Amino acid sequence: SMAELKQEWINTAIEALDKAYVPYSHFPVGACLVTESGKIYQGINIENASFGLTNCAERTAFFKAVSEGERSFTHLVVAGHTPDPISPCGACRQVMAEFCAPDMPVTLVGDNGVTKATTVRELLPYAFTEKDL
Amino acid sequence: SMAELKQEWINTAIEALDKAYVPYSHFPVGACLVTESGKIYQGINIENASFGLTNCAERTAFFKAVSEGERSFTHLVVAGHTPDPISPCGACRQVMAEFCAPDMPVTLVGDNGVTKATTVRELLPYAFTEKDL
Amino acid sequence: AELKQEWINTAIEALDKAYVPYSHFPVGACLVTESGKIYQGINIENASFGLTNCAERTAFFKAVSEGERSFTHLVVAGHTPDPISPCGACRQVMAEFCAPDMPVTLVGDNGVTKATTVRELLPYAFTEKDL
Amino acid sequence: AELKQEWINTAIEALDKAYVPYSHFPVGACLVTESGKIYQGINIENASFGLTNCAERTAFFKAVSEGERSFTHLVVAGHTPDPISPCGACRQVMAEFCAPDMPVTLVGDNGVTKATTVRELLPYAFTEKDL
Ligand SMILES: O=c1ccn([C@@H]2O[C@H](CO)[C@@H](O)C2(F)F)c(=O)[nH]1
Ligand SMILES: O=c1ccn([C@@H]2O[C@H](CO)[C@@H](O)C2(F)F)c(=O)[nH]1
Ligand SMILES: O=c1ccn([C@@H]2O[C@H](CO)[C@@H](O)C2(F)F)c(=O)[nH]1
Ligand SMILES: O=c1ccn([C@@H]2O[C@H](CO)[C@@H](O)C2(F)F)c(=O)[nH]1
Ligand SMILES: [Zn+2]
Ligand SMILES: [Zn+2]
Ligand SMILES: [Zn+2]
Ligand SMILES: [Zn+2]
Repeated sequence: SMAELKQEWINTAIEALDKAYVPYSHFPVGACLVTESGKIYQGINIENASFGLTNCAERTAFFKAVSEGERSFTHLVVAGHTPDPISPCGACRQVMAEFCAPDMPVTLVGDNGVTKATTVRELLPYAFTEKDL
Repeated sequence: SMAELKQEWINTAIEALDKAYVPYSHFPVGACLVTESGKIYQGINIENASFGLTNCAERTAFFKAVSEGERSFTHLVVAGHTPDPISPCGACRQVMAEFCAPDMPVTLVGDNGVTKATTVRELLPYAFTEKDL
Repeated sequence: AELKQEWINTAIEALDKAYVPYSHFPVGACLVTESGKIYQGINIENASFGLTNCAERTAFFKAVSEGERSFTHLVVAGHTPDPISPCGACRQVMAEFCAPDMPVTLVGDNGVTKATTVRELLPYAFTEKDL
Repeated sequence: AELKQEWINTAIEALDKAYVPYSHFPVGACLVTESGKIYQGINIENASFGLTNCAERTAFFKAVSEGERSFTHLVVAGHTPDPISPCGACRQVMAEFCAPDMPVTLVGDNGVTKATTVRELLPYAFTEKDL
């Protein structure tokens, strides 16, 4: 079922918290990006001594997937060690809008099983696109 | 009046379109960031041969203002040569959320006088903050 | 410095796989670990140009996400008359994860190449030591 | 290379002005134009670390937004035992707007300094030539 699959994706994103490279913030974030073909891509945040070159977990998952030729995504899970479900930052929301349909579901996870259901469009309303370039 | 001030800010953002450094996209964006003290900061997008080091007009305005000690913002105008009012990208929305109140008004401008009224919260719902760091 | 044709092939083959709808300027990377495992990178652009990710960083983000921490070589290729140059942001990510002396091979069109290292590309590198 | 105390003062004074609630690691910059006009930079962090902007880039974004295109010197200061090092991203922005030979002065605590140039900090610099 869709709910049982979502729990395996949640597990993938939560396990990513243990793989994060965060020696400066000590704030791990995990992601599970799911393709239309069923393949999952796990993302971690990856920091840099120069903070601005840090890459978020959500973007790591997209860059992994897109590098393998993936262009059709059906779900994204993001997890954090947070009392409420973790929130993707605006930069990640913009990468999500580049590759995903507006109505693609996004599940946000925090500690102690808390979750929030949303979509790409709800996280980034009136999204900037390539339309006018 | 608030509406007459908003038109001077709109003019500032539109004039910024002529100052943009966009030799690669040729897509200028202008910004007018207004402080509680009445001071305005004009932003332009500034590209780099390595595209990822490009800085948006909205962020240029914030970096100018914050570098002068500004921490209290009351309005942001963003303008583009676009048929509908220009949309700030997610990265800019995240910088807006760092420094602005959720309900701070944002005016988006396109060509031929088209405008859209919104706020920091509406552009970036459920915003990620420093709360859990 | 050792240079395997597989590594060159990995970086050049990536040129056809890049996500570059805005620049049409593909960049390819092959990042090699101590075990010999290879990670291919492509540049991945965004309608907001400043969210673009370079091929070199894509390769590092892939490898680091799989737990790799020991790198022995990086090949970078472009469709360029001289060997392609990694940008400064990529050089800083390379310095995060690689030894100063780790070899780097830069490739352009028609077989032009240039051999260098992490330290030569980023002298007097900024590190975390004073944070 | 000419070095004015005003420029050093501008970069060091910026250390007290930085927006660094996450690292508490301030960086200051003084960017000088041909006309002698100076632009002060600070690093400006973000709760999402990857949206942080460096002091060097803040100075360039300020100057370029005011129409400046001719730069003659960059001073960068940190509270560091050795002169602070610009990160690779900053070096790439410097290469966008500065001559290869434009002088750069790096400053640390207790008056330690190091003189360099844009080209020495970013050898074999990537440019727009093949786009
Ligand atoms: O959307 C987001 C927002 C933040 N993070 C990570 O939080 C830490 C502190 O910023 C950094 O390592 C990070 F990369 F920004 C994500 O992974 N995704
Ligand atoms: O929010 C935004 C989104 C895009 N832009 C600019 O559009 C051009 C094409 O991406 C680039 O120069 C730019 F910087 F990204 C902004 O200025 N602000
Ligand atoms: O070091 C580098 C420098 C540039 N590129 C790519 O060139 C295009 C134009 O900037 C963008 O798509 C890109 F990502 F920045 C790399 O992949 N690596
Ligand atoms: O070149 C550089 C390298 C780092 N910094 C600043 O150091 C802190 C920790 O990375 C961040 O606040 C910062 F912005 F990246 C600069 O200002 N310039
Ligand atoms: Zn993010
Ligand atoms: Zn933006
Ligand atoms: Zn790069
Ligand atoms: Zn920097």
